[PDB]
Amino acid sequence: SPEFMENFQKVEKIGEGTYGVVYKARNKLTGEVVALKKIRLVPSTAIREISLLKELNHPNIVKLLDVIHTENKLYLVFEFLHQDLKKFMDASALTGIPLPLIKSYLFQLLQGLAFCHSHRVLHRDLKPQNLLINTEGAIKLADFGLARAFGVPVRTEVVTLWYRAPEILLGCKYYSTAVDIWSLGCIFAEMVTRRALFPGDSEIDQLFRIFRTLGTPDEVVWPGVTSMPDYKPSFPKWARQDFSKVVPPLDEDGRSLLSQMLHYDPNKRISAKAALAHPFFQDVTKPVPH
Ligand SMILES: O=S(=O)(O)c1cccc2cccc(Nc3ccc(Cl)cc3)c12
Ligand SMILES: O=S(=O)(O)c1cccc2cccc(Nc3ccc(Cl)cc3)c12
Repeated sequence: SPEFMENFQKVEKIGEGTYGVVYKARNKLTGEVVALKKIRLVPSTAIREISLLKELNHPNIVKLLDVIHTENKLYLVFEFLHQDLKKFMDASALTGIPLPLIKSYLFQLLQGLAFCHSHRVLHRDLKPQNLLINTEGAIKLADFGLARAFGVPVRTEVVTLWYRAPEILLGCKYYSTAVDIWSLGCIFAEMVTRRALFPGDSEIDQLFRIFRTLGTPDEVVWPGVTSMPDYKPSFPKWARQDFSKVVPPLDEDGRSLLSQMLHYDPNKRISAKAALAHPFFQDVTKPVPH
């Protein structure tokens, strides 16, 4: 103490992220491998949200070990992890992730989200590449979306659209913790089917792909939807599709949970805390990935 960037030896780039390149590095003093994020350099609400995220200590949130300030630079020192759910799904495309691991990962992500949400922290940008996994079966939240959400002046892609809740796409100013449950519901479906649920290429295309699968919402399904800032009565009217077609492998317990996570109305969408008690998790275990 203090640590300096000279105390770290770069090993390899371990991928990109909302802040560009992440590096595997080695502490020359201790031998510990870590993951380093470089942030090139803030609104008052943004400082406060960063402080809230720094407060969080949880098994399912990637552990921040240190923050090193040098001139224009911030170097975030994290625990070393180097697999993520997107890379794991791609390597498992031939066979699919086994259901006990799907259940375990979904359960843990709900635990991490429940913890964030009770501390007034939202993720806002949940996607499979932001979800880090280790050898012992844990999965962890990372690359929180607060820089673009709170106008942080830091350098920071259609993949982000695929997991965006419909109340965001329709312009809602004061969205809620429910946006994270939507994203996780999409990831749940994607683990099961081995394909992204709503891979749109623009905000309107994302909306139309959602509508084509879940039905065009109306006031009966989603009170207030037709007055949302970007709602247009010219939207096409699609009927809802059966989950036997949308997520063929799921049974009624899985379809029940997924339908509650993808509820149009954010006020009716299941909370993270409540989803942990869903019957789907009756037999949840902690398997190790291969
Ligand atoms: O609070 S920090 O622990 O430094 C911090 C931790 C992680 C990410 C951060 C992203 C943006 C600004 C941060 N803070 C900060 C405060 C003062 C100065 Cl002069 C420069 C930067 C971040
Ligand atoms: O990188 S993260 O994986 O999102 C992350 C994960 C876990 C704890 C974090 C604690 C404080 C800041 C984090 N990140 C961050 C980076 C840049 C900005 Cl401007 C704002 C926030 C944390």
